[PDB]
Amino acid sequence: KYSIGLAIGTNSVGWAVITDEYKVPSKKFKVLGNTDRHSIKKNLIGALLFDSGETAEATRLKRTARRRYTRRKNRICYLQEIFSNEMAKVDDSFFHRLEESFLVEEDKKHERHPIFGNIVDEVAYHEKYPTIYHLRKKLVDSTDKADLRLIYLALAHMIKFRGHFLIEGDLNPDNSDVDKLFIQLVQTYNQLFEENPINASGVDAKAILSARLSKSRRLENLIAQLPGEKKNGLFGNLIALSLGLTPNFKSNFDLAEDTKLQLSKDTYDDDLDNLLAQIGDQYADLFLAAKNLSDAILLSDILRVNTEITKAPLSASMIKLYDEHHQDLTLLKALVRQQLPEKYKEIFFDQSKNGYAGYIDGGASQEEFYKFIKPILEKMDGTEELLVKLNREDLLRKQRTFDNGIIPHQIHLGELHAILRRQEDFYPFLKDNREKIEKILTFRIPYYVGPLARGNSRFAWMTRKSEETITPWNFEKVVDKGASAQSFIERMTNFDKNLPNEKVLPKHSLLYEYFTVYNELTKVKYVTEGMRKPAFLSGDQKKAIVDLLFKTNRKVTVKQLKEDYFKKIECFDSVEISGVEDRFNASLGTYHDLLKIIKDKDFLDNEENEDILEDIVLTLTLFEDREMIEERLKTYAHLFDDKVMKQLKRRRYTGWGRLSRKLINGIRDKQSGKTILDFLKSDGFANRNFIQLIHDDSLTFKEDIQKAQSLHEHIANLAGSPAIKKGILQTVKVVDELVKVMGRHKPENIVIEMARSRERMKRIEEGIKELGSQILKEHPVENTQLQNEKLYLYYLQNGRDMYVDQELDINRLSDYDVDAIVPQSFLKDDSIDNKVLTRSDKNRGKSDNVPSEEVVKKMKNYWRQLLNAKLITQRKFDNLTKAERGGLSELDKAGFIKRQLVETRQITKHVAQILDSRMNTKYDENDKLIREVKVITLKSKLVSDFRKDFQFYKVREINNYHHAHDAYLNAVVGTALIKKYPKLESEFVYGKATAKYFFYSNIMNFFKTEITLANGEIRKRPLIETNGETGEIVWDKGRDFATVRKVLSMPQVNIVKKTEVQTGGFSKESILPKRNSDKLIARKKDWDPKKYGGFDSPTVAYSVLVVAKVEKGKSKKLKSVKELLGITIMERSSFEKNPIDFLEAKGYKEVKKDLIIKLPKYSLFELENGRKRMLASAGVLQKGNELALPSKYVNFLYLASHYEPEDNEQKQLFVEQHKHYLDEIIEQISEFSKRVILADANLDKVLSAYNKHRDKPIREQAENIIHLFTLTNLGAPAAFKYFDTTIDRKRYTSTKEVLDATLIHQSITGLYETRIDLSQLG
RNA sequence: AACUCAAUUUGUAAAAAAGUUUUAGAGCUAGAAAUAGCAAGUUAAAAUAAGGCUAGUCCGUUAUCAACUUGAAAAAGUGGCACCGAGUCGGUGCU
DNA sequence: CAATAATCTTTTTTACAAATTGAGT
DNA sequence: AAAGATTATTG
Repeated sequence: KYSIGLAIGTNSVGWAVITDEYKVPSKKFKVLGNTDRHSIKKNLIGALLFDSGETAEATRLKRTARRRYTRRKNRICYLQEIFSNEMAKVDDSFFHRLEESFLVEEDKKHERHPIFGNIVDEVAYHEKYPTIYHLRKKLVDSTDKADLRLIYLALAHMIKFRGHFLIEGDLNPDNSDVDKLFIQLVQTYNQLFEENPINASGVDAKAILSARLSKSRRLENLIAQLPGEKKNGLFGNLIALSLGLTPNFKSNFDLAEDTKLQLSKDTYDDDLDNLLAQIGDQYADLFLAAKNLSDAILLSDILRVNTEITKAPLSASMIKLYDEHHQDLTLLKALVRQQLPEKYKEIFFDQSKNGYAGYIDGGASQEEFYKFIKPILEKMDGTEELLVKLNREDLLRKQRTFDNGIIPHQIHLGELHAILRRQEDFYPFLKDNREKIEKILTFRIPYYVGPLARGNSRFAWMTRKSEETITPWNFEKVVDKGASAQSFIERMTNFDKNLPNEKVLPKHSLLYEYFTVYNELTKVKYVTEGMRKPAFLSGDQKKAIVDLLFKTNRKVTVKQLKEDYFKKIECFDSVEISGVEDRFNASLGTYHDLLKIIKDKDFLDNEENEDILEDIVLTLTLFEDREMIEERLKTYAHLFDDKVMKQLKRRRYTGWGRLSRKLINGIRDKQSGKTILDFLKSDGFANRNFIQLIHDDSLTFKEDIQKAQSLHEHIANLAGSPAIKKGILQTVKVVDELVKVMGRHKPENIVIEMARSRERMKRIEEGIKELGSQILKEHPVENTQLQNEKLYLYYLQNGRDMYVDQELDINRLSDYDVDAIVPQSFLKDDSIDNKVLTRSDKNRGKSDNVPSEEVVKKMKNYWRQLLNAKLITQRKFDNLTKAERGGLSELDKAGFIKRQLVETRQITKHVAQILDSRMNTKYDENDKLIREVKVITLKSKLVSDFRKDFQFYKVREINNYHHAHDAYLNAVVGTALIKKYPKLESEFVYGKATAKYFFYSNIMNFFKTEITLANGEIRKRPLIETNGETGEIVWDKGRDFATVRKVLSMPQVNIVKKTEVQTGGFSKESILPKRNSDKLIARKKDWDPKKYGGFDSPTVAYSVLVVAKVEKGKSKKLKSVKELLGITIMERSSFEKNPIDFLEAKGYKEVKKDLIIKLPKYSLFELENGRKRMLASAGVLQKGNELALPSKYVNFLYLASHYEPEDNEQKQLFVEQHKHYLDEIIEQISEFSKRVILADANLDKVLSAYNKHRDKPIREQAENIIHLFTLTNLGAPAAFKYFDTTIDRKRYTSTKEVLDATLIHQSITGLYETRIDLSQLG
């Protein structure tokens, strides 16, 4: 009889077998292979280590981007096919030259100048048009005919890099003068309000509305110049619209619901129509003048510089940039010549430095260029004008930059359209394809249709209603964007868990809301004078109340139910009502929504149209796109008014319920033949409801529901990080093997335990603008300094105290406290959602509770402001303010300390279910579950407190045994807990308030000998703990603390690192320039890396043992070899397909095919003196040994480093009394290193660095001695520091030695082993 | 088990802007030559996992993997127990 | 051969679905 | 976002 302990983690799984005396058994295990060893002894304890499981994210981003690349390529193909025939008459090789532009002249089949084909013309082109934008501008303004070649380039440039689709609608090319168009908004507005004009005299519109400021502040700055206007008044909200904000016009015109408008959304034109249909079209001209301002404000926000008008402002601006670059460089060159000759070569030549040379030809970012040039600019005169251009980031600008991410596609569309309109008179095929070409640029596959696949994509869902090849032009006529738009969502939505083949209804299904109202009503009871008993509402009464009350009001009150049904219908002068207090919770909200819209109660109440209304709601919840909703609702265009349809297309429902239609109003009761909703409408006098009906043995629902319905598959479908899903799956396989080790005798118990800058800035950055604090202007910042908690708080708090209405000085953060909102004595939560930065932690109030009612009544206003800006969370806000809602009650405080010991977590309970269902599988007579194995769950607090309480301290850095020790202690503490308190199986096994406080507080006291409670008392419970009901002995504090002490010291713990084939990217992604080296990899088959460059450093999927011959010398005489060869990820399938041919294509002859050994990463070899090594690749090794340090040096290292009860004399006694343990440890390390590590040069450094610091304090030495275990740790060599002496790593940069050693094939527990001696091969 | 709100984690789709790499933007004067002085520099094309077959405006980096036997695969099957002891596991006895 | 040092693809937006946890009901 | 394998250059 035995029990298994398990410690489940991201990178590890620890396990242990124990018996009823808490002892770890041992066994001798068969050993297989070709050695003489046929048996070996091992302890049934151990751990399993493995690299983290990765999420699918990076994999997805890479695939998403591949599609993007493929589609940009086709955009050009489309455009090249159009020019094809007509381009052939001008240049039968032009497109061929563009393709071949990458190849070197040695490999070019056509002339080497791509555009024209000679050199005199080509050199002349770049002089007239130094940039592609010079050509774009010219092809916009000029009226002369143009070379067909030059038309293509500009057009393809706009199509290749087409800009974003974040703004909807057209842009007007004329709307460009912000000053002019602003006066026209004012003039338009004053035409409407002649009584209260706006005087825009002397208001610099272009200055304020086109400044490089936030659009919020630009609004504020504008309004500031208009005495009279409110920021949220009509003109303010119109300027808000113009500036790209999203204002709300409800107060403006006194209207019902919020009517927000944003010019950039797909809905503005519909949402403006709905507002004009509410205030009158006398405002039509007013909202147009704002739209025209939005266009001109957008431009100024796009261009770094302003240009005298052109139909090509984007290009014209970059010409102004290149032009500005040329004159400022011409200036700076001659400027450095005449003031700093000792630098000109470092600045304009040395690509290794961050001057202008590294700026252009080197790899210097614009920021690095400015960070280098800025001091040099200050040192010289005639400069001040250029440092302005520097700090505005307009100094020597390139045109293709990171900033261009904001150019919307419309801008590129305008130029493309203009060019087409100039040259279509000369070139007829341009005229006929003007819309075709325009569609290549604007067309965008909708996110809801997805990959345009044809049945060979696990990612695609789209349906085709034709079958021809989809193009940007036939898209709407070949793709059923609508059916696929519905698939898009139905793939991901859930099914009814009661009927797992049925889709769940929308959250706003009328059937659902009916179902809810009745399920609430059927349990309402009434009595009054003359009734023996309370009474349910009969069928006739409920139906009456739903028609009478719920189908006229959205919320039905208890007042109405008494007065409008009971009094007016039932004559009941008075009545008492139970089953609903205050008001009903359910509502027919969707019914009232549609009634307020289509305005036909007969059409709503007639059950004939039930399916129509439900399809309307489905459409409104199944879709988000404007166009998609309209196309699906026009099915009801012959049924509803046009004004009705228009307001229908705007309503939107979000949400999906958990029940299906067939469930609520579909399945019957055979017997009675009525549905669940039928039952809810009338159920005799019983008046059952939903929960009682699905569980009612009297009624056939229960039978039919459980009449519905792999392992790794079952684990992949859990919710949780893929890292934990990896550990979980190995956890199960470990159990599955331990049972085989124990003779297929299932255990008694299984104890499981599961381990628990850029983002910070924008949180701050967003928060400060909602409050408009100048606080950053006052106190500048940096993204990397924000991982100092105190500093990060100072900004989240806006530099003000959380508990007193004073502010905080930034310079005295070390004196300010960081206080737990809920005290750590209840729940540990050292995160920002539970901490504040205050001048004194005493100003919260009593330390034993949440912030004082006083403090809330003083600070709630500020806290609310802090939440409005999203600088605290709602979680944080509720905790800050709980005082005014009762504070932490004495029973609440009991829940927090209970939660410290009972695993709440769902994922962990899913783990318990899988094991419990894998073990317990036999059933009994009455069809109940026979529980042979009890699965216990615990939180890490139990064992980690157990360690500290009983001198079993864990030091992680020493080795990996601690994962295995944690699993052992978990089996111990877990089975013992169920031993002493079997009544606690409810909270720990799968299947007056101060009582619960002191109980879970003194949960583990029965381990201790003498208990000291803080109320002044000694209470020594006896030497043997034993159950009250049960007679079974539980815990002999004499034997069993030594039984534990002995296990934790066993020097043999099965440490296994999971062997894994490496997958993922072929190599480092960096594209390196041409060198002469066999290590470069071609980017394309015909692209010689010696000529074109390529990739580098490929990831080895697995190494393989090659025992063959290779031609040696010029005589081609074969020389036997036993090498290890690395099979690249990219190389893998070619090798796997025909290994022998693969190996011969590398120069291997007479390959012994039978001896080819696949050696994945971390494959284990043991050599002399028990020295073990692991494969890191075909020519790198890892350390394979664990250092079995004796426990007494561990606890000493733990205590001598943790120099921070009165029982600490009993702990600090031990360090100074045992200061000799240092020199013992250093050689415990040394004796080990000289045996297995073999890092002679670095071992000296350790000895010479320990000896030098022996004078230092006992604590400084203990800590730094813990660093040294890095030299001895299993795995890959790493650097480490002693004091401040850095010791670089000794790496094992050859694999030759392992080929004559012993390969150790390891079971998941390590207990089963196959040992192969590799010197027996060859 | 319900509801509301909010955060978190996971999974999918559609987009944009960079970065890199080869080529094209005739470098000129001197000097036999290396070397020197000058002039320029901002742009473009193309590739962006090699590639694959199923040929799509699709797919190609997640999950899963000791050994041996059997399987297309998923996966199944394969290894005696007690005591004493403990530097990575030894030793002793039993069928 | 061993020591030593250098390198490592990045940023941004829209749309949706699911658990899951934590605080209010 | 480091880890740690690959690459190259130097003792």
